[PDB]
Amino acid sequence: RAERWKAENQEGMAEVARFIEMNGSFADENRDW
Amino acid sequence: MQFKVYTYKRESRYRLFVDVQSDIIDTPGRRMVIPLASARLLSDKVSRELYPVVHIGDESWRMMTTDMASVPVSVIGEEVADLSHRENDIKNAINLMFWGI
Amino acid sequence: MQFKVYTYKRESRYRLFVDVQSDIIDTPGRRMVIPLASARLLSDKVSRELYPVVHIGDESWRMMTTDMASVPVSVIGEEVADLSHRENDIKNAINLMFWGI
Repeated sequence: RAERWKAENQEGMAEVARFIEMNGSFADENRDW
Repeated sequence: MQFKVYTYKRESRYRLFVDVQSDIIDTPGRRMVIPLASARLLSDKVSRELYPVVHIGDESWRMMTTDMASVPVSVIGEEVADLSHRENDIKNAINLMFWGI
Repeated sequence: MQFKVYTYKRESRYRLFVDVQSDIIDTPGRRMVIPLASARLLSDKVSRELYPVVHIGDESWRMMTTDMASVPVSVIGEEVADLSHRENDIKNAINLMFWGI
């Protein structure tokens, strides 16, 4: 079931990571440590 | 306040976020929030369970759950919307990120 | 990897953190983590429910749950411990942060 979740989503998660790389991470903008 | 949407007062490609921290958890000067990205920017291959789509007025937004962050109160602008009606989806998204689900 | 403790490759008040993101949620290049502080630095009034005390070898550490943040893999250092045996208390602390009681 976990492999089914990873598989269905591998493309989408890669897409989000590229989006964050291009757009800038909100987390990086705000981390205070 | 949990599930309220606010303007983000920092120079950024992000302009709005949704507060997702519990109202009983006090962190002076900070709140944990999920930023919104224009929905047109992401394809349907992106999980709606993990990254919910919300509609505010004439705009559609993706909740960028995994890019959540605590922010200084100084960058929390005015309230612009309420997403309390999407509590179940938001809880499901956050719980998926941590606990797989 | 979830519940593993890593060093942090940046100058900071925090030197270690525990990965708390699901292993089925793969965000290439980033992970959600909670920093640790030496346990002796916190008084006994501070809730162990929200801020668990964990052990690495002989020494004690507080999980600074409300300082959770994601980090890029470039700053994720050496695995120094595995806290999977505290998954139950880690879950409780994170669930308190978001969902209260």
